[PDB]
Amino acid sequence: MKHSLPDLPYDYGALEPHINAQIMQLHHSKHHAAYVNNLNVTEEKYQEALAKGDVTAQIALQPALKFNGGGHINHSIFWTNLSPNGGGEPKGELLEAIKRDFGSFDKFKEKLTAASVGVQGSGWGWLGFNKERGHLQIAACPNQDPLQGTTGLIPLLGIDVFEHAYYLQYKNVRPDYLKAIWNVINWENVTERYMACKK
Amino acid sequence: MKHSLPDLPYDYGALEPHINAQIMQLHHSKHHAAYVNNLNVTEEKYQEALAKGDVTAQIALQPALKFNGGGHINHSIFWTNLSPNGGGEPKGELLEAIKRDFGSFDKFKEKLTAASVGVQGSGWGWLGFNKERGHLQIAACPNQDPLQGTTGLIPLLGIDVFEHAYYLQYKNVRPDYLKAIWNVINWENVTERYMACKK
Amino acid sequence: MKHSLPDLPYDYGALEPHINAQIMQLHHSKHHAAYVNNLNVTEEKYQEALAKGDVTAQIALQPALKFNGGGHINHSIFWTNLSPNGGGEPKGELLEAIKRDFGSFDKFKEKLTAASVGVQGSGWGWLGFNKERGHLQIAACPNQDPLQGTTGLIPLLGIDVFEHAYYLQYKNVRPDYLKAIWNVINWENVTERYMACKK
Amino acid sequence: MKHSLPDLPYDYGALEPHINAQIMQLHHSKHHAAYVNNLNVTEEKYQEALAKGDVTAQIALQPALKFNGGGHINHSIFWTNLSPNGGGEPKGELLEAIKRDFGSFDKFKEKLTAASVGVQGSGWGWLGFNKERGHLQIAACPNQDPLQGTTGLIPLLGIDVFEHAYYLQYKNVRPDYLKAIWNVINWENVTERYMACKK
Ligand SMILES: [K+]
Ligand SMILES: [K+]
Ligand SMILES: [Mn+2]
Ligand SMILES: [Mn+2]
Ligand SMILES: [Mn+2]
Ligand SMILES: [Mn+2]
Repeated sequence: MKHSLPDLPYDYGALEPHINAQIMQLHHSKHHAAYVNNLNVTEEKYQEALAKGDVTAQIALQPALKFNGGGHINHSIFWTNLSPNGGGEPKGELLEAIKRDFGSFDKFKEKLTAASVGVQGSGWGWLGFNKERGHLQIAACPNQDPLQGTTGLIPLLGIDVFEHAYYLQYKNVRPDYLKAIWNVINWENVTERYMACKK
Repeated sequence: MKHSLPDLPYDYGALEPHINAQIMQLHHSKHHAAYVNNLNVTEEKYQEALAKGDVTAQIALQPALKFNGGGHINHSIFWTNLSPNGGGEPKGELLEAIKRDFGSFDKFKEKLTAASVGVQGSGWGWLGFNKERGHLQIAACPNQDPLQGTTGLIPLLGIDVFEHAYYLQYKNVRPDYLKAIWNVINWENVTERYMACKK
Repeated sequence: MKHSLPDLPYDYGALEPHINAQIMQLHHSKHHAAYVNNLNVTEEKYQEALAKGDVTAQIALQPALKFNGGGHINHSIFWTNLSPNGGGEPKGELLEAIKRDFGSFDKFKEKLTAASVGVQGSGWGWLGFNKERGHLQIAACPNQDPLQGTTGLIPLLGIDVFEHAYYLQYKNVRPDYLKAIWNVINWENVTERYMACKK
Repeated sequence: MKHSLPDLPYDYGALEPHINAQIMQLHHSKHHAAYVNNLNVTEEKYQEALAKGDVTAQIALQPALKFNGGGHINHSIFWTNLSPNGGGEPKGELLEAIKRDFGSFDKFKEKLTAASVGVQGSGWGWLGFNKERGHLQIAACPNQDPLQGTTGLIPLLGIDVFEHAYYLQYKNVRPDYLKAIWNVINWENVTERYMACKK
């Protein structure tokens, strides 16, 4: 069973002017394509090392597995977290959870923006669900370290703050990118992920 | 005593076509300027925390100090490591050390390229001098972690592989950037740093 | 400011049989004494580095500062978290918060035990207060990384799971140490720290 | 492949008085046994995750795999690095390499001691062989991070500085443990590992 690059759910220019078409095409067709391919190569090497009991080889593969596997995990969620139909505020139970856990939607936006801008180097800001506590939680992750695999939190909304996610359009001004991306957040998808967490 | 942003030793377009003028101007006047300012802010906070014996505050400042202080250290070296008069091969004792420690100049280039391309996320590749062993050594550093402060090796030549160092021109293809940068390496400066290591 | 080794709030054997006297004496008079001594030396080197603008030296000193400074922070709290008059359950608002945030006192004990037993290598388990969220939160920290300095959470109760905290008595069986330590938790002190977090 | 706890090449008391029998028995029959048991369980979970394409599970298993897998790697080498017939100095080409790369045997001992005493928290000191450079190299590793899997260096001689390696006998005084262990270094084994590195 081989991982595959999911198609983007919209056209490359569908998020303009907030994220331009050149970024979207590079981010999906170059960056994510590389994560998927490198992940499949690493998984095959890991299976061979596992069959031989070569623990040294398994451990040597860990950085590539986490970076490319995390890349596949994170970007697969990210594309569904964005939409030309996005923006605005969520509704229903997700909005009530946001108000309850963060005070208000705007306070939530400030907290997730702060986590995202606060990443030094490459990384991600996340809104997650803490299954044990039964409430929302914000965390930042370094590089491609994925949220569920490294924290146990269920990913609801992720913000990529690798420079390749914004640099062509916003250059060094990452806060301008964070300002723009709220306009294309697919709250329908974040709600779907949130409702799946509760039963 | 306040750290200051050093002027670039050449014009913004002096490294074209290998690194374009837009990158050089952003890299120096935006990125490095921010490292210097954030470093001075962090040092002042650290002095206040030290005077109060607030160890919690000192430790909370460590990520900003290492990232921005390392940024200042690394980029101050980087600008002198590049030159419109660069390229080619070093001469004299540095060239002999390279041949002795790495086999050949081309083998050295392969090793430093591999360390630089191998950085997952943001970071730097370095040629350093090991004072204890009295020979050259290649290392990679994550994010802005500076070479001497984190490994003890004396920096001779650094390659910035943060995406902001290349993305506008080379997009995702970091190996194309590594290929181009050999044309502007200031071997006169790397030789100066190397000869200072020996006495 | 010259940090000092705090006097223990009880004699070394006051926590027997749950933590034996030899451990308490070594832990305070050798391990914590070393954190304090190393912290003072490192702080003096940082004052010198700041006066010279030596950023390389500041960064090279960071691991010693975090390990010994964190050691001083963590153990100063730890001694006050324990008492010969301790054990049992908290009362009042802290007990209500524990039931609310973790389900029950017994479930809280399972969660903090699991976090503490789960540390691979040296580290700490913590019950903290999240000031932003206004509720309790459990976290683990590697090595001596202090809770507030690295996470912002306010420490309420810490469990040292460095091997020196238990090995002489419990050897490799860290779970037996975790079970025993509940008998000497100073819930009066933890309640004080919790009430200080609220207006 | 089901990993197994290797038999010790000697009885638990064979390294006395330098490492006492209680430590050796605990270290092998409890600590290393646990690495093996935890490694086999984790490998089975990784086989299941690979079959399902569960990348989140693969990444969540990485800390346990590196800690217990590294533990298995490191301790399997460690037992062979020690002997009741050990101590003294190596001879032949290994001794020549030590004098060449470190100045003298005594200077090498100082460097490996300093690296081992310098580990903050749990970890290992190593003498390794750098295959690319064709010479000896000293490195420290955090926790159970194995030398070859994380650095590419081939392990020749390892010094465990987890507290369980020395605490029962030497308490906090890790330098006394480092001085004593030179009396039981199996230089015959280290020489074998060194000669295997060369054509
Ligand atoms: K009691
Ligand atoms: K002997
Ligand atoms: Mn990305
Ligand atoms: Mn840069
Ligand atoms: Mn301790
Ligand atoms: Mn061990």
